[PDB]
Amino acid sequence: GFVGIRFCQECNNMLYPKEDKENRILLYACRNCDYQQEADNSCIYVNKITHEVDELTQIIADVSQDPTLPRTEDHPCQKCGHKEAVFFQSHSARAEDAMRLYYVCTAPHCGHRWTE
Amino acid sequence: HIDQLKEREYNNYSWQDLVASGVVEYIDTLEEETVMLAMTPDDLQEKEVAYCSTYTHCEI
Ligand SMILES: [Zn+2]
Ligand SMILES: [Zn+2]
Repeated sequence: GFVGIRFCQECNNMLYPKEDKENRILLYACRNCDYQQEADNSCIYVNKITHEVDELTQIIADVSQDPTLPRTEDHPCQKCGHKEAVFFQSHSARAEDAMRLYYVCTAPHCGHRWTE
Repeated sequence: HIDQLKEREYNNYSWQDLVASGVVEYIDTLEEETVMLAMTPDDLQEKEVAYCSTYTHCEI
């Protein structure tokens, strides 16, 4: 789980958290305005030391139409089942230690991505 | 194109004709990073182990 910013309703600014001492609940107040709203996530901050980020979430379907990207026929797609497919490393800095590929289907209207 | 160019000097045929015809193209150092360049036209395209088979350009 993570936590996202929730803007105010009137002034549209950052809402800081607040622990209601009276009703013993979690609130989000506004620095300028006096808006209040009852919380639901019961979380404020989370830190990922390992930074276990799913590279698949960053990959896009447009990578398929790349003329300087390798293609293989031995790793067909799952949904559509097309043969042609591309493969490449994380291509992201701060790679811990892994050259694990991220296969992406090479066909319109699919944009599927998987890993083996 | 080769025949029309070999008879240059005599008539009026020059490099501008090749550029306009759509055979050559000026790629700068910043764009050269997003094109599958090829060394020779014949050797690197015939039919072998599938390397890329998606060459976009080719050096002279
Ligand atoms: Zn506010
Ligand atoms: Zn597919």
